[PDB]
Formats: sequence, structure tokens, C-alpha cells
Amino acid sequence: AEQSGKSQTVIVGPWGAQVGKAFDDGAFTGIREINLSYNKETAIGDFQVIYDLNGSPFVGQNHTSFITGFTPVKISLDFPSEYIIEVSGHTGKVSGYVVVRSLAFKTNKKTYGPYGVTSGTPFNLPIENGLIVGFKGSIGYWLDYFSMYLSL
Amino acid sequence: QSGKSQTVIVGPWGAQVGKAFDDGAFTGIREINLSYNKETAIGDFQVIYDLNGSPFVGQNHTSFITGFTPVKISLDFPSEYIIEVSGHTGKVSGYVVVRSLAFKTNKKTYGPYGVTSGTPFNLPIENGLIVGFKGSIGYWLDYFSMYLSL
Amino acid sequence: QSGKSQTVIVGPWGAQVGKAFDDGAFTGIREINLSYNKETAIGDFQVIYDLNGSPFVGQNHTSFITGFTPVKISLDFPSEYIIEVSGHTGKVSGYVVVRSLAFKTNKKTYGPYGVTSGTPFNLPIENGLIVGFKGSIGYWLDYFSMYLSL
Amino acid sequence: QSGKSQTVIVGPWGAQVGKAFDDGAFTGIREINLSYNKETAIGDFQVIYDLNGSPFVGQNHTSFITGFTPVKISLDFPSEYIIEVSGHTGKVSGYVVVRSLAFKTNKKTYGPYGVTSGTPFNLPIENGLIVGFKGSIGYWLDYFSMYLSL
Repeated sequence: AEQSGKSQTVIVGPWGAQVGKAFDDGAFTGIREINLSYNKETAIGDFQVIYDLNGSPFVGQNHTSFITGFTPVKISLDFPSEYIIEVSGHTGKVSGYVVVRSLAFKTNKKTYGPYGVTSGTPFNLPIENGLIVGFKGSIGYWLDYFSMYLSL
Repeated sequence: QSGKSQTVIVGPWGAQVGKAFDDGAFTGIREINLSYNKETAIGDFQVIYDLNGSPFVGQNHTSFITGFTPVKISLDFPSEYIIEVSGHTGKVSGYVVVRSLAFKTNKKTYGPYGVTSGTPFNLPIENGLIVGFKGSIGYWLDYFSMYLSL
Repeated sequence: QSGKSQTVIVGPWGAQVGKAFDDGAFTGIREINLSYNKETAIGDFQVIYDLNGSPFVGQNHTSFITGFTPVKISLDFPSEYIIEVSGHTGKVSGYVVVRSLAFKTNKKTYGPYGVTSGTPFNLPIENGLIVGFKGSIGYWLDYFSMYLSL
Repeated sequence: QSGKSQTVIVGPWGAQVGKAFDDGAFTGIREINLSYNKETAIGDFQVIYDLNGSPFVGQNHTSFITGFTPVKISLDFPSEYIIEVSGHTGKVSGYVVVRSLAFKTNKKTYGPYGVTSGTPFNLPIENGLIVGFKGSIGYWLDYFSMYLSL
């Protein structure tokens, strides 16, 4: 715009450890599906997103835990009629690491979750105007932290 | 289209729905004037915004009651700006309200002001700026939302 | 980083170099007051913006000379908004200036005002809004740019 | 609202009302492949975009006819980006089409390609980025618009 040839986006977060393998999907035009895994005794594990990109699906990279034992869930949204209006969860320590222990996704149609352990410090991000269009974060044994790209 | 510019709004935090207020969006923030009671919650709320390099004095949004302690948060705009807003929500006399607020800038932390009990919330901003507030105030700040931009 | 909100800006049209002006960005446009001369170019330029539902009177940016004809463009904000800005640039007394302007809204066309000779320019807006003007005025409007948003 | 993000779009330039196309918006531009004829107008048009740090190959939008000369505009992304797009529109075989295009970056000028006669247009960008193209191509590029963002 004035420095780089790369577009910018509002980003909120991170929630979780304040600094696993870092990831950054970047920003897209919407969200079609979220694939995550969790363990009821620990925290969030795997995280993957199928985005919308100008009216067609774009399959995000799978960001995988270093360990197994998680329960997978597929959140398939009725895109574009259905979209996320609130993301909430919990952070807290597992084996001495601050991690994202639970996630819940509220859309204009229903609530998905919570997934994981609803113990620790709550966080929540309601969106009154705008859309979540991207995720970044880090995953080791568990999801360490994450941030969200927001746009109009 | 609507003929009016639109911006990302996050929130509300607080009661899920006093007198509603909506400052709209500006260029940045110069000063926040709020009041609080250490037994109850946040009371009055008022903001001096930046508007294209000049101050714009926002309306004073006032609680229906008094007894609050005022505080003035004067930012060194534009080198100083808010990078995280946090606080607590919980019930006061049966009403869900914003019990405390804290504002962290790239320079220091203002607060927490109010009662630090209830459900915590926090909004860190990795990329972007807060440029406006809206919400509702009765006896106390019932809820609030924030305008975000690049 | 900057602590100040950012907006897309397109332009400038005119001289690629008077007294510079920059209104910054607002919520929308309520009224444009400009002056022109049918043998030279655009002279004075002033805008009443919308700012979160209330009018905001921009500074009057005036030519160094007189002899211009004023026109007031009062828009039915917010149902009426600009969807295309067009005009001409060309030399006057050796200076590259904005010689004419026309504003097309979703309701009507205002103009062209001034001299319709030289190099045409036009900015149709398929999605978005003009929310601010900047430029420079000496004897005539030397150049101008526009703030664009959603 | 809808579940789909939106961006500023300026245009169209060209015929006002072939096969329509719309690439949508991305995070930048890496390469433009177009074709032209120095007797007629712009023909084929294709873009390699940036999508979050990786190339995204846009569909090739093709003229119904041949006889065009291809050109590859390979930008040093992200150091190099477009700061002005300009061209001409005018009648070819009775159709209003985009007769020429030129792309100015912060490093160099590419073009003009095609026929530089008719009505000029130009879009300088003072702040922001072009991140997508849409339009229509028959025998020639009928019109086009550009997605703009910060």
C-alpha cells in the first residue's frame, strides 16, 4: 500500500501462551469448514480449515498435534448463509504449558462445542459486524495459541 | 448500498442485548474518561477521539446514579495506542454489567478500574486499532463494543 | 504502528507535484461546495461530510484569486451517494490543473463544472464510498485525491 | 450480512452496461499475462496472484480470436507493486473496448500495450493495493474493474 505489495488485515489475539510448530493460514474470503480435534482430559489438538476463496473452497493445511489420542470433529457450515458470530474458549496449563484448552464456535444458526476442557481462563470474541477469515497460531502437543484475521 | 462507511465491530461484552450509546468510528483515541465504583462496576464513559489529526470530543455517557470515582486516561497519541482491552463482567443487583476495565497500550497499563471479579474477557490486537466505542449505560455500564480498523 | 487509522486513497489527478489541503476520512458526504471559471479551471473546494450521523463542516479551501462561480451540491445523504467522479486536467497559464469536475450519484449527475477540455479522467466506484478529499489549491485546483472505503 | 468478505472495487472502464470474468480478491499480484494487437485492442488477460505468500494462478481469460502478441509482466513481488493503471477505451468494429493498458509500478513502467487512442483513463493509487481483476472479454477486453485494499 505504502511499503509492501502484500495486503493487510485486522488480526485479534493471540489467546493462549504469550510468546510448538507455528502456523499462519493468512486471510481468505470466508469459512466453509473447521476440522479440529480435542481430548476431554487435556486440550485442543489438531486444527484445519477449509476456507472460501472467491466462491470456491480452499483447503487449508492440516496443523497437527505431535501426539495422538484426540477426538476429531468436523464443523461443516452452510456457507455463505451461515457464518461464525462468536468464538470462545479457555486457556490454562497442561503439563506446565499454557495452551488453548477448549474452543466453541457460535454461528448465526447454532453453536458448535465446546470442545475440549472448559477449565482455566475464559476468553470470548463476539463479532457484531464483520467476519473471521483466517487463523494463525501454534501447535505442539496441544494448540498453544491462536489469533484470528477479521474483515468486512 | 447504505451511503455510510462501515467498519469491523467486536463485542458486545456485558449483558446480552439502560441508555444505548454509539460514538461511531474515528481516526484514533486521545483520551478516555471513565468512572468506577469499587463495590459495583463501571459507571460513566466518555472519549476524546482523534479525527484526522484534531481532537473530537465524544458525548459524555453517564450513569443514572452517582457515587463513582472518575479517572482520566490521557494517551500520547499517536505514538501511544491501545493494544489490549480487558476486564470483567458479572451481576450487580441482578444485572449483568461490565464490572472492570483495563487498557494496555504499547507504553503502559491503565487500570484495572472497578471490581475484578466475575467472568474475565480480553481483546488483544495483533494488527489494527480501536477507533470507536458503543454500548449501553443504566446504573452501570451494561455492555460495550469496539470499532476496529487498520 | 502509526496509531492512526488508514484508508485507501486514489489519485492524485492534476499536477504531479498552491496550498495543500487534506480533509482526511469521514463517514460519508452531505454537500460539496465548489467554484469554477468557464475559461480557466476549478477554484474553491469545500465539503460538508457526514461524521457518524452528524454533519461535519470541512475547511473552505479557497483560490488565491476571485472571479469564480459557486455551485452547491447538496446530496440527499445517506440514500444519495456519489458513484462516479470525472473531469478534465490541462494546462492553464503553464500550470497543470483540474479544469472540470462532474459528480454522478445514484440519483443524478452534477456538472460538468468548469472547462471540459484537456485530458479526461473518471473514477467509477463499483463497490465502496468516497469519504474524503485532499489536494492543493493555488490560483486553481492543482490536484486532488479521494479517500475510499467500504 | 453474508458470510462472504467484500472489498472496494473501482471501475468498470470500457463498455458500460463477451464472456464475463471475475477473479475475486487476493493478497497481491505476482505476474500479469496479457495479449494485445497494435491495430485493435487488448485481447487475452491472466493474472498470477499472491495468496498469503504463495502464488495463485488465475484462470486464463481468452479472446474469442487470435492474432495477438503476448506479454509477460513479472513483478518482483513483494518489493514491486502497481501504483498506477492507465489505458484507453474506444470503438473497435462498433464495440466499446479497452484498447490499451499500461501498468506503472514503484520500479518501472510496463506498456502501453495495444492502441493508445480513444478516451484515456487512469487510476493512480496513493495508498493501497490492487488485489484482483474482473471484466469481460469477447473479441477484445470489453471492460474491466479492479479490487482495491490496504
